[PDB]
Amino acid sequence: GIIETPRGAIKVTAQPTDHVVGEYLVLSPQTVLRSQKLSLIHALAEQVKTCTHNGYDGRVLVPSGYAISPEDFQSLSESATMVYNEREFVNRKLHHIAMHGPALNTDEESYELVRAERTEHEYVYDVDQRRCCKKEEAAGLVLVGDLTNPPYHEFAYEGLKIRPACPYKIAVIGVFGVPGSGKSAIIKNLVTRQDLVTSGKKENCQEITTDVMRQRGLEISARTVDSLLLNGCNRPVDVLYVDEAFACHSGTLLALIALVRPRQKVVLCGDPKQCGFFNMMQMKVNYNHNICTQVYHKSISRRCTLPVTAIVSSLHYEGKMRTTNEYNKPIVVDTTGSTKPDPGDLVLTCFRGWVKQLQIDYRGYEVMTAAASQGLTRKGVYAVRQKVNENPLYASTSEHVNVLLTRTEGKLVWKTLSGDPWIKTLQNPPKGNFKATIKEWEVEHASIMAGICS
RNA sequence: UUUUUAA
Ligand SMILES: Nc1ncnc2c1ncn2[C@@H]1O[C@H](COP(=O)(O)OP(=O)(O)O)[C@@H](O)[C@H]1O
Ligand SMILES: [Al+3]
Ligand SMILES: [Cl-]
Ligand SMILES: [Cl-]
Ligand SMILES: [Cl-]
Ligand SMILES: [F-]
Ligand SMILES: [F-]
Ligand SMILES: [F-]
Ligand SMILES: [F-]
Ligand SMILES: [Mg+2]
Repeated sequence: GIIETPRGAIKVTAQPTDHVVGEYLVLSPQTVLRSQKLSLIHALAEQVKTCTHNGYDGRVLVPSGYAISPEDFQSLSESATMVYNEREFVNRKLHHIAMHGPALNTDEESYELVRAERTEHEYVYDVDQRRCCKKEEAAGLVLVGDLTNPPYHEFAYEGLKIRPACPYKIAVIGVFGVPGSGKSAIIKNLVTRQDLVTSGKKENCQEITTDVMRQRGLEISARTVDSLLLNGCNRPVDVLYVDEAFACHSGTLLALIALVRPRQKVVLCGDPKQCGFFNMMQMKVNYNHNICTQVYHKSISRRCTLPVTAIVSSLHYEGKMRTTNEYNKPIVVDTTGSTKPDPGDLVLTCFRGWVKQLQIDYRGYEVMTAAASQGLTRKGVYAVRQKVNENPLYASTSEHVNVLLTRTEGKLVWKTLSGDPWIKTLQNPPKGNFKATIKEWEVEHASIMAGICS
């Protein structure tokens, strides 16, 4: 395609020969690297090849049709590129299993080559089309397993066909800060039926709609970012609220804003120290830029207990995080195992694979991963760890554990095996004065509400 | 059993 640089922006125009998904031009990494005027995303092209050909050489998607600021161009390119390559990656892996057989002894073995008419899986990997589809779209031999059930990677790919390629100019207020500090409370307190609430997290959506109804008697419908990107916005919007905004790449947020076209402003609420977006290819991310025109910070939690605040303040928030919660009972460590969950406890674990056995172990209880719980408040958390090893989700710096510990406003049980390195920190949280007064919180909050409403 | 997420 053609690439221009009208001062001081970048414009890519696709030509009739070009491979295009919606408004995004599909380019090979080398084509990007040959182009001097695309040098602002050469790090992206290099990162695409380093995680594809070595692990063609992948693809780089670029927004076309509009003069875009360089920073937005970078963000939109990187975000759309990750979606495209993740779909290719998953499908290529499935294609490898179907043609070369599974790699033992991995989870590749849990896939089954089956005839499309003899399976009951709703979605299916079609070996002739080289993509995942509904079972009734496939004819003959198909591969069936967890990545095809459902094929999120295909859903996200199809969403690229409607992804905006030109940022929407509007005020973007960021409210960032520590867990439990009232970022989501702001959305629940200010949302009107003329607004749109989105969330980077699915369970957080239901928490919002329920809390707005219970607290303000107002029926709203919060949607995930993915739901909006994958399904569009078919009504005018005054304020766009994005909760758990740091779970999404900046270019995804730009695409969401241009899809919604809010008439007044955008408010992003989030915490970069909690779970973000992961790339299954673990590509180095270069262009997750700040897109806010104003940024406010919250350092005082209302939810998190003193023992938990002491731990995550020290690990993740440079000791600046405090809490107004007076709960200071010790965290219960169970390696024996001497404990059972009480009614109302949220049962949490870091691994999706362990959720199955825990649901059986604790029928009637809420059970989910730490990552899926992000944004929720619970009276008690019953965390279970089935195995102790060097998995990064349980590392000391893990954002997953950060989220897990900060879900409770009171009791926390950590059920694990002896030798769990986390036991030391849990039974001996860092010392310090991590307590704040309610009015310190109120004056911090007032500064943010003054700026949001200004 | 390495984590988001559509209808
Ligand atoms: N005045 C208040 N404003 C906000 N939250 C409050 C207030 N009083 C008590 N809380 C409690 O603090 C918690 C704040 O959590 P939330 O808004 O979900 O935090 P975040 O979205 O910042 O993680 C809620 O469970 C709420 O019940
Ligand atoms: Al929170
Ligand atoms: Cl950190
Ligand atoms: Cl409190
Ligand atoms: Cl106490
Ligand atoms: F939080
Ligand atoms: F939070
Ligand atoms: F939260
Ligand atoms: F939150
Ligand atoms: Mg929240």
